[PDB]
Amino acid sequence: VQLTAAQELMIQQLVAAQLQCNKRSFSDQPKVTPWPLQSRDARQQRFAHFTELAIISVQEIVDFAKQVPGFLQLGREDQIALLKASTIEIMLLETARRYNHETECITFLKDFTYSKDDFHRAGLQVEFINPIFEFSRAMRRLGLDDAEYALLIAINIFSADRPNVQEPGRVEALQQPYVEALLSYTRIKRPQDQLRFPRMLMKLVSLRTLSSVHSEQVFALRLQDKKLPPLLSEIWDVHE
Amino acid sequence: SLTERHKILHRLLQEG
Ligand SMILES: C[C@H](CC[C@@H]1OC1(C)C)[C@H]1CC[C@H]2[C@@H]3CC=C4C[C@@H](O)CC[C@]4(C)[C@H]3CC[C@]12C
Repeated sequence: VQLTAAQELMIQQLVAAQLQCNKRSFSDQPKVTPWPLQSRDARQQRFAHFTELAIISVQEIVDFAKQVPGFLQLGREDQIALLKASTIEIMLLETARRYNHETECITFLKDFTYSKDDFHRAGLQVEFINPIFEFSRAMRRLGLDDAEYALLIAINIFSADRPNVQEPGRVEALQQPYVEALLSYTRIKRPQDQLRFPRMLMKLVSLRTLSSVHSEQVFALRLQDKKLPPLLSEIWDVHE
Repeated sequence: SLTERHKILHRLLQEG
C-alpha cells in the first residue's frame, strides 16, 4: 500500500507545525540564567538554567498540541489532563531526538549542549539521568526521522488512560488516525522489517517508567531547597 | 477542577 493523499498531507501538516512551533519558542536565545563554569551559585544557577529552559519547552509543547488535529476539539479539562501527563514524556522524546551518539551529549539548541555530568551538576539524580540517556540510545537504535517523531508525539498526547481524562473513549478515538499514519509510514520505510513498528510503540512503555522515575526526581527535589518555578510546579508538584 | 488546579497551564491554552 501507500500513503493516502490525506495522510501524507496530515504528516506534512504535523512535521511543519512541529517546525514552526519550535522556531517560535527557541529562535531567541532564551532569557534564562546562564550556565556557570565552583559554588552554590552555579549549583543553584545550573538548576535554574534547566528549569527555566524546561518552561519554554512546556510552552512549545502546549503550542504544538494546539496544532495537532483533533486536540482543540476536546474540553479544556481533558486538554489539561492530557498535556499535564505528556510533557515529561514528550520532553524525553525530544531529548532523545536531540541526542548525539559520538559525543553522548544532548543538545537542546544551537550553542546549548549538555553532557550527563551537566545533568548531575544541574541538580538531577543519577537515578533519573542514566535512564534518560539509556532511553536516548534506545531511541537512536530505531533511527526515527522527523515524521515518525511528530507522529509518535501525537500518538503520545492522545493517551486515553492518562489520569482524570473525562472522555477517554474520545481521546482514544483521536489517537488512532495517528497510529495508522505511523503503521502505514513504517510499512513504506522498512517493509522488510515489520517488527520495527512495534519496537516503536514499545518506547511508549518506557516513557511511562521514565515518567515515574521523574516523579521520584520531583519528590526528591522538594526534599532539597530546590523548588520548581510555578508553571512546572503546577504540572509536576503534588499539591492539593 | 482541572483548569483551576492548573491556572498557568490553562492560560497557555487560551493565548492561541
Ligand atoms: C528532563 C530535564 C529535567 C526535568 C525535571 O523536572 C526538572 C527538575 C526541570 C529537562 C531540563 C531542561 C529540558 C530541555 C530544555 C529545552 C528543550 C527544547 C525543545 O525543543 C525540546 C525539549 C528540550 C530538549 C528539554 C528536554 C527536557 C530537559 C532536558
